[PDB]
Amino acid sequence: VLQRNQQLLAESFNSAIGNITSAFESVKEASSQTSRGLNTVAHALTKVQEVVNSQGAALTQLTVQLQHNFQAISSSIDDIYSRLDILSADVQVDRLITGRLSALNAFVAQTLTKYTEVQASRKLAQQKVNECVKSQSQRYGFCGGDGEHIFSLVQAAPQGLLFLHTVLVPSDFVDVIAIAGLCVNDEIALTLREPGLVLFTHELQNHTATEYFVSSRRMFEPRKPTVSDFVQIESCVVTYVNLTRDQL
Amino acid sequence: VVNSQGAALTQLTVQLQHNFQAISSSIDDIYSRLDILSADVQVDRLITGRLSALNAFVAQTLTKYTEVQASRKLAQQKVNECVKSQSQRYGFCGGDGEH
Amino acid sequence: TLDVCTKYTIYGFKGEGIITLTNSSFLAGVYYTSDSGQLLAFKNVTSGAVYSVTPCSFSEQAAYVDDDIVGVISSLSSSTFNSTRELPGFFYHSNDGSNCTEPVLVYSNIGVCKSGSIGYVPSQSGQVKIAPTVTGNISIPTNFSMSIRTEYLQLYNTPVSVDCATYVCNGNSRCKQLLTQYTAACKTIESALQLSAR
Amino acid sequence: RTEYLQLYNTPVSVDCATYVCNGNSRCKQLLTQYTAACKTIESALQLSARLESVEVNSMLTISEEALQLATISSFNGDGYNFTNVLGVSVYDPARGRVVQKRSFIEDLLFNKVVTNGLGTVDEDYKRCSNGRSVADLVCAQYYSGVMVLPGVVDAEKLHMYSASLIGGMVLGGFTAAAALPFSYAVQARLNYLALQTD
Amino acid sequence: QKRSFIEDLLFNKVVTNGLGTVDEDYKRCSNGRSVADLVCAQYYSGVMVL
Amino acid sequence: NFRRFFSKFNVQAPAVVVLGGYLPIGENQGVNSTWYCAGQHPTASGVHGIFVSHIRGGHGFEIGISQEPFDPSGYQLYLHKATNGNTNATARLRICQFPSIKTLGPTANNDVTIGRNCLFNKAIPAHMSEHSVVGITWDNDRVTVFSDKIYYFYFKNDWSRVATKCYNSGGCAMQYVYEPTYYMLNVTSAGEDGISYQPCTANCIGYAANVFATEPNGHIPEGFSFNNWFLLSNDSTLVHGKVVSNQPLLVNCLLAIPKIYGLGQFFSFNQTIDGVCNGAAVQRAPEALRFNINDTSVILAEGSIVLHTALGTNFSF
Amino acid sequence: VDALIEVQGTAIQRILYCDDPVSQLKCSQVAFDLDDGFYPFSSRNLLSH
Amino acid sequence: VDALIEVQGTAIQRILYCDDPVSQLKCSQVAFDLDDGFYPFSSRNLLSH
Ligand SMILES: *[C@@H]1O[C@H](CO)[C@@H](O[C@@H]2O[C@H](CO)[C@@H](O[C@@H]3O[C@H](CO[C@H]4O[C@H](CO)[C@@H](O)[C@H](O)[C@@H]4O)[C@@H](O)[C@H](O[C@H]4O[C@H](CO)[C@@H](O)[C@H](O)[C@@H]4O)[C@@H]3O)[C@H](O)[C@H]2NC(C)=O)[C@H](O)[C@H]1NC(C)=O
Ligand SMILES: *[C@@H]1O[C@H](CO)[C@@H](O[C@@H]2O[C@H](CO)[C@@H](O[C@@H]3O[C@H](CO[C@H]4O[C@H](CO)[C@@H](O)[C@H](O)[C@@H]4O)[C@@H](O)[C@H](O[C@H]4O[C@H](CO)[C@@H](O)[C@H](O)[C@@H]4O)[C@@H]3O)[C@H](O)[C@H]2NC(C)=O)[C@H](O)[C@H]1NC(C)=O
Ligand SMILES: *[C@@H]1O[C@H](CO)[C@@H](O[C@@H]2O[C@H](CO)[C@@H](O[C@@H]3O[C@H](CO[C@H]4O[C@H](CO)[C@@H](O)[C@H](O)[C@@H]4O)[C@@H](O)[C@H](O[C@H]4O[C@H](CO)[C@@H](O)[C@H](O)[C@@H]4O)[C@@H]3O)[C@H](O)[C@H]2NC(C)=O)[C@H](O)[C@H]1NC(C)=O
Ligand SMILES: *[C@@H]1O[C@H](CO)[C@@H](O[C@@H]2O[C@H](CO)[C@@H](O[C@@H]3O[C@H](CO[C@H]4O[C@H](CO)[C@@H](O)[C@H](O)[C@@H]4O)[C@@H](O)[C@H](O[C@H]4O[C@H](CO)[C@@H](O)[C@H](O)[C@@H]4O)[C@@H]3O)[C@H](O)[C@H]2NC(C)=O)[C@H](O)[C@H]1NC(C)=O
Ligand SMILES: *[C@@H]1O[C@H](CO)[C@@H](O[C@@H]2O[C@H](CO)[C@@H](O[C@@H]3O[C@H](CO[C@H]4O[C@H](CO)[C@@H](O)[C@H](O)[C@@H]4O)[C@@H](O)[C@H](O[C@H]4O[C@H](CO)[C@@H](O)[C@H](O)[C@@H]4O)[C@@H]3O)[C@H](O)[C@H]2NC(C)=O)[C@H](O)[C@H]1NC(C)=O
Ligand SMILES: *[C@@H]1O[C@H](CO[C@@H]2O[C@@H](C)[C@@H](O)[C@@H](O)[C@@H]2O)[C@@H](O[C@@H]2O[C@H](CO)[C@@H](O[C@@H]3O[C@H](CO)[C@@H](O)[C@H](O)[C@@H]3O)[C@H](O)[C@H]2NC(C)=O)[C@H](O)[C@H]1NC(C)=O
Ligand SMILES: *[C@@H]1O[C@H](CO[C@@H]2O[C@@H](C)[C@@H](O)[C@@H](O)[C@@H]2O)[C@@H](O[C@@H]2O[C@H](CO)[C@@H](O[C@@H]3O[C@H](CO)[C@@H](O)[C@H](O)[C@@H]3O)[C@H](O)[C@H]2NC(C)=O)[C@H](O)[C@H]1NC(C)=O
Ligand SMILES: *[C@@H]1O[C@H](CO)[C@@H](O[C@@H]2O[C@H](CO)[C@@H](O[C@@H]3O[C@H](CO)[C@@H](O)[C@H](O)[C@@H]3O)[C@H](O)[C@H]2NC(C)=O)[C@H](O)[C@H]1NC(C)=O
Ligand SMILES: *[C@@H]1O[C@H](CO)[C@@H](O[C@@H]2O[C@H](CO)[C@@H](O[C@@H]3O[C@H](CO)[C@@H](O)[C@H](O)[C@@H]3O)[C@H](O)[C@H]2NC(C)=O)[C@H](O)[C@H]1NC(C)=O
Ligand SMILES: *[C@@H]1O[C@H](CO[C@@H]2O[C@@H](C)[C@@H](O)[C@@H](O)[C@@H]2O)[C@@H](O[C@@H]2O[C@H](CO)[C@@H](O)[C@H](O)[C@H]2NC(C)=O)[C@H](O)[C@H]1NC(C)=O
Ligand SMILES: *[C@@H]1O[C@H](CO)[C@@H](O)[C@H](O)[C@H]1NC(C)=O
Ligand SMILES: *[C@@H]1O[C@H](CO)[C@@H](O)[C@H](O)[C@H]1NC(C)=O
Ligand SMILES: *[C@@H]1O[C@H](CO)[C@@H](O)[C@H](O)[C@H]1NC(C)=O
Ligand SMILES: *[C@@H]1O[C@H](CO)[C@@H](O)[C@H](O)[C@H]1NC(C)=O
Repeated sequence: VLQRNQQLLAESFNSAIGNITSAFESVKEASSQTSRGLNTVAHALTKVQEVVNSQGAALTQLTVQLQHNFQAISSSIDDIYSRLDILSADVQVDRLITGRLSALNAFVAQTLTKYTEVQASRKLAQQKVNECVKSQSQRYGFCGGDGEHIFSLVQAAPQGLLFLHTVLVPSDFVDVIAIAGLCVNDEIALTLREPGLVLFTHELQNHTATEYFVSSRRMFEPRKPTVSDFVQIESCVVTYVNLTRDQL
Repeated sequence: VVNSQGAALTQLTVQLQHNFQAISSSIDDIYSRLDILSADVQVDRLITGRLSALNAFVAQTLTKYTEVQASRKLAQQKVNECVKSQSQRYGFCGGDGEH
Repeated sequence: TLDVCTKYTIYGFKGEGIITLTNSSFLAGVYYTSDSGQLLAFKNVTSGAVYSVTPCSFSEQAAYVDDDIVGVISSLSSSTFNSTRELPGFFYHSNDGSNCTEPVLVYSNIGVCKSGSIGYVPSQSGQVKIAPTVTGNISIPTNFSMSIRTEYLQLYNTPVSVDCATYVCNGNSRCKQLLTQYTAACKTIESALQLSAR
Repeated sequence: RTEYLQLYNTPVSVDCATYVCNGNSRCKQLLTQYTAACKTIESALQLSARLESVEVNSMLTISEEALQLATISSFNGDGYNFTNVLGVSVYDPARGRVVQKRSFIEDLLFNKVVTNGLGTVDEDYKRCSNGRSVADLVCAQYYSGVMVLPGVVDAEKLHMYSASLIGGMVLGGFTAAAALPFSYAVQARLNYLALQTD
Repeated sequence: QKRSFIEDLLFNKVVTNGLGTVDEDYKRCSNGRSVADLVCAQYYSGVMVL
Repeated sequence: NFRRFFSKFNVQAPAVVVLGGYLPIGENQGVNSTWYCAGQHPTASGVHGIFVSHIRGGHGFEIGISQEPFDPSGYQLYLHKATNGNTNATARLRICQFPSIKTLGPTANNDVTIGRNCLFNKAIPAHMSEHSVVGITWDNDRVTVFSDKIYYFYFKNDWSRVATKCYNSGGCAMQYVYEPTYYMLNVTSAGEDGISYQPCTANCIGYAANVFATEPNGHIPEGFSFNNWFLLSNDSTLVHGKVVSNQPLLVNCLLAIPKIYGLGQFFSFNQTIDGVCNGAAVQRAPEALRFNINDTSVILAEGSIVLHTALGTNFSF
Repeated sequence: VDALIEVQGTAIQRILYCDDPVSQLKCSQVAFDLDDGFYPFSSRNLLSH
Repeated sequence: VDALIEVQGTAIQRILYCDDPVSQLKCSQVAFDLDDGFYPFSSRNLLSH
């Protein structure tokens, strides 16, 4: 709680938001193959840029087939009706209306077809906004990817939403020996209870440094163990150190 | 599924042989045997039909791309969660039993 | 005439291509056709020799960068570019035979640089996570930093409505009287449309 | 239990101009009136191909430690076989470098479902233009204009990816002298789900 | 409340002013005495953009 | 001086062309007022065209553009290049939305309407000489670069103020022009040696917008308003858009300011036309004839034209 | 000759010929400027008649 | 008569008649061997003319 971690994290966050905001503008100037990877700003911008024109399209061509003539003298029904006898004109306009209704049948078939996947995607999106934002998910890589989730920001985007997930990433590793457990008198096995915690010894007895500490498997917080964190077992193994009451 | 994905390409060649109310399906044959006018009309019919057929084909293409997109999303999720770590949801990995 | 592009008229079919001789033996038919209507293989009835024809044209791909044609990929060994490099399955043509370390256009494992060199894209190396252990040696992470990721999703689409009666007829009375015979399609389309919208 | 999933599909490209006209000039001059459909279809095709190729190449994550530990020698089986799953090491082809080949089960399944010479393997298009042979089906749509793009990911890449993925569990500490026994990992998982005294 | 920096940037980047994203006033289509745009064309045709 | 400036752009020897624009006139030829905007009969509309010839510091040359109306929706021009060397004079030229500063110098905020990145981002070679200068000119949609080979760019925007990063420059080193001028150019040498640059007297605007330069390949030169040209349409016309079609654009020879057709000039669709071509000439059979009509009354009063058909029929207008 | 014409208020401007493979590609996409990428081209066969 | 013909290098082999409901089903699927399963059949009506 010495507050240097807090300021380091805050300044790193400010620098990261600054450079991502810069990357929003002129991304292609210094974009690499890694910069255009999955869950990157370039991928999102190109996806939205293409999808906005994709959704804005598929309407202009609907007017086109009206000009098309279906084996008739002309595409204008008023032109045909007032120039030729009622019989063949009626037959030709029947052909015209049948073709036009078939075309709009195909169009409307495409419409609810489009509605289906947006239904499914909106279901997934509401799930994700319910679970990754308002609370904390325990599934690794589910929110954002390949890292634990801390929090997210939500921004309105044309025809949808944009998610800005902040992922904490490690940069250094600490390599220490581990100890399986303890046996006092080689009948009383003193063993740690919760698997998420682990007990280690910093270095060895080479210079009388047999100090024992307990910490989580992701955070490096060496702290003194507590009696309530251990349990007693009647069976012992070779791997457990055979200590005595004086050294307890 | 392997034969299903390997199919849907052979029939694309088939409609080329189909004649759309024209003398013959070979444009070179028609152009050098009949006047430019009706030959142009017939080749216009041919190209319109062919472009409509390939429009249907390309419409089918991205339609296929959609569900493989969704399935690959699900697959990457499953490989991220059921393999590298241990899931706490009963029956989620494999089924009706702890993973 | 053989081994040259020529306008040929064989057995009532006329085409354009290069004709060549093949070392195949067949005792049936006079010509062989594919499912494309092309009479590729025909037999010399007097001698029994077989010949095959291929078009004098080809389709090829090009890689355009900046304001000039830099990359040409094809299956022919002749090209405008000075350098012709054989690659598994095809030929590449360029004006530079140097190394390609910073490709601009990348696809699969193949990348092309601005200068025109081609190369194999090295495999991307991902992140690392430590497997669970209960004894021995553990690399506990520390000295964390930020990595902000982006995500975009859609939830809704723009709806559209239309009246079939006005679309198929511009206010005429006799036309709509004729249309009254077949109307269930209009009812179906509108019933779908407004229901989905609502 | 068994499970099978798909992630990618084979892409295809085509030139409309060559498909609708076999090199004639007047025909393409007439076609120039209506061309926006060609632009639409090709824009959709190459855009869709490029985006999926980029994302699938970004999907893969590779570790060299798993590459080191994937060998049979680097794996210390203890009551478990892992032989038909783990690949066969020390292979020296004409290249002269050690490579990884298929193991038992997958090599069985490829030769079961995939017939040799099918469309799964990459197709050399040079032979189509080489000539003096009876053209197969592939050259037919090559002349037509249908281009079958090479697979975005090679099978060897998938196999080495699988080898890397399966080696994650045995990955203990960094620069481990010896791989941790699988029985220890099984004990670790059993303890993680619940405490045990046996 | 108005738009902040990033979103106001992205709207003006991807959306051109006067495009179909903004609501369209259909009164001008019936007002007349002007060269009808594309929107009035499908308005006369019967296509209603909700 | 002016010879190099005229020789920057190439023109065929058998051609005479009148150029109109904010051409350099004097080192310190400037406005007598403080107005910078444009209105009715605009002359003092700021620096319409700027030219650089000399430096005092020598570190480099930088130019940028702005406007008093201060509309951030449009583009902005910024260029930088290094002097003391022809090879090192590769100018980096940018028509982009630069955030810059709302004021002059790093004292205020930036532009918050810059969503898209840029449009024009190029490197253009340049050369340094005593009589060679580098310039930029803007006029309505057109913008032109007087450096090496000519540039024409089409974009509707407004600009009224010019900024130079390098303050170490004398008054005569920079030259700003604000009033268009008309000059008749006549280069009968197929090279940099121009015969004369006498100013035009009458019919200058019409001559400028009607005279071409027949390229050796027959292509039409760039930089034409095409005021007296229309698309060839059988029915209807495209109000706005783009299209590709076969049209009568390739030219074999061009005749302007004519005198000889008053003697019953004869044209045949078979043989190449005879006359003083506007530069290069191509020996090809004509396909169609295009007429640029100045005055209808000349044809109405005494103009007599007869159409001779292949059959031999006569059609008198 | 065949060329790309852009009209704005019945005004002829920005002419562009197509007697070149680069020009042919440019006017095959009715775009003055084309983004970097991969495009198909047809082998020349008009040299010999 | 109507029968299923398989050609390999312009060689006639593996003849198979279709004068039988089993043979009719066999040559309705151009397969010499058919997997076990459910298939449709049409009632005979050629007995009486
Ligand atoms: C998580 O992040 C922290 C912060 O960076 C790391 O702590 C640093 O560790 C590295 C390497 O272990 C240190 O680098 C070297 O450390 C030597 C000994 O460290 C002591 O002295 C430094 C002051 O120099 C103290 O900051 C430190 O706490 C120790 O008390 C130094 O002698 C080295 O000095 C060299 O560099 C300096 C410039 O920094 C020169 O002036 C010297 O002349 C000499 O060339 C060097 O600094 C680093 O100092 C540590 N920093 C801090 C703040 O502790 C953790 O190691 C890391 N966790 C991991 C990797 O698991
Ligand atoms: C703290 O102290 C305890 C108590 O010593 C250590 O636990 C181990 O305890 C055993 C039993 O006292 C020690 O003896 C070893 O027994 C192992 C299993 O018992 C077998 O004994 C005989 C002989 O092997 C078998 O026939 C019988 O079926 C049992 O299965 C054996 O595996 C060991 O044998 C080793 O030595 C013999 C020679 O005596 C060799 O022939 C064998 O091949 C093998 O190498 C042994 O007999 C054992 O020594 C104790 N372990 C240790 C490491 O000393 C805890 O391990 C200790 N904790 C720490 C941290 O040191
Ligand atoms: C290959 O095919 C091309 C066209 O199909 C033919 O034309 C040119 O050939 C030259 C000869 O190698 C090549 O271009 C030359 O490159 C030289 C070295 O390149 C380096 O340096 C330049 C900058 O100078 C960098 O841009 C480049 O990336 C390299 O780092 C240059 O020195 C040359 O410049 C010289 O050009 C002329 C002619 O030599 C001189 O008079 C000039 O003064 C100047 O010094 C030149 O740029 C390249 O292959 C082709 N050029 C282009 C633009 O395509 C070749 O004949 C053919 N064969 C070979 C072997 O290239
Ligand atoms: C992750 O954790 C596991 C579990 O402990 C390690 O496995 C053992 O790790 C310990 C400590 O890391 C190892 O002990 C070390 O042995 C190394 C061997 O190098 C020397 O070995 C002999 C010993 O004298 C020398 O003769 C020889 O020339 C080698 O130079 C050394 O790092 C240490 O031994 C001695 O090395 C030098 C040179 O003698 C001395 O100056 C040192 O002071 C030191 O005394 C050290 O003792 C043990 O061998 C490992 N055993 C097994 C079975 O793995 C993993 O190694 C660890 N992963 C790592 C560290 O990457
Ligand atoms: C508006 O409406 C008018 C109708 O009034 C259209 O005018 C037609 O335009 C087309 C296009 O040019 C004309 O077609 C041309 O006919 C020429 C004459 O044909 C003779 O020569 C060919 C061999 O080329 C013989 O097969 C034939 O039997 C005749 O003997 C053709 O020669 C033209 O093709 C060739 O022209 C030149 C000749 O060298 C080549 O350079 C060309 O590349 C091309 O190969 C061409 O087909 C047609 O005659 C016109 N009709 C009339 C009545 O004038 C307009 O096109 C239409 N649109 C517009 C915008 O105006
Ligand atoms: C450049 O300007 C000069 C001057 O021409 C003047 O302006 C024109 C618009 C006309 O009105 C001319 O009548 C007027 O003088 C021209 O170049 C020179 O033109 C003279 C013509 O007077 C050429 O002399 C010719 O010489 C030949 C060979 O001896 C005689 O057969 C002719 O009868 C005539 O006398 C002279 O060679 C020519 N010199 C050069 C260097 O151009 C010209 O009009 C104009 N340039 C162009 C390309 O038009
Ligand atoms: C130019 O006009 C000539 C003659 O044709 C005339 O014009 C046509 C438009 C029609 O109205 C005709 O009824 C009318 O008579 C033609 O050129 C002639 O033919 C060739 C073409 O170059 C040339 O001479 C020829 O040379 C060959 C080879 O030696 C001989 O075999 C021929 O017999 C002929 O002599 C020459 O230009 C011209 N010759 C003659 C004798 O007139 C052509 O039709 C037309 N167009 C062109 C030349 O492009
Ligand atoms: C949050 O991020 C901004 C940058 O995105 C950090 O700097 C801020 O930058 C802007 C523009 O450069 C400053 O605006 C200022 O406007 C005045 C006129 O009112 C002008 O004279 C200045 O030259 C400048 O353009 C803004 O003041 C500045 N914010 C500051 C200095 O606090 C900002 O520092 C970041 N904030 C934090 C808490 O990290
Ligand atoms: C309609 O047009 C045709 C051409 O398309 C005219 O035919 C041409 O007429 C002129 C004079 O009428 C002829 O010139 C004559 O040539 C002879 C020598 O052959 C000469 O002795 C005469 O003094 C005169 O100059 C020319 O030959 C002739 N050309 C053809 C191909 O017939 C026709 O005259 C026009 N109609 C009328 C009513 O003028
Ligand atoms: C520079 O290039 C040579 C050969 O040119 C190409 O190199 C690659 C880009 C690839 O496209 C090859 O197919 C080309 O021939 C390189 O020599 C090759 O190196 C690769 C591995 O780097 C090896 O697999 C090949 O067998 C080598 N071929 C030969 C003929 O030696 C060379 O390594 C490149 N240099 C650098 C620094 O990358
Ligand atoms: C993040 O932004 C800071 C400035 O705020 C910059 O110095 C740093 O290089 C950026 N990081 C990356 C990875 O671009
Ligand atoms: C055919 O014969 C052999 C293969 O059978 C081959 O090497 C030879 O070149 C061919 N001859 C031709 C095609 O004339
Ligand atoms: C070119 O030379 C000039 C000398 O004044 C120098 O200022 C400039 O930086 C140089 N540029 C390059 C690209 O070398
Ligand atoms: C042209 O018209 C004029 C009318 O003034 C006449 O004098 C002259 O002779 C005509 N030319 C010819 C060749 O007929």
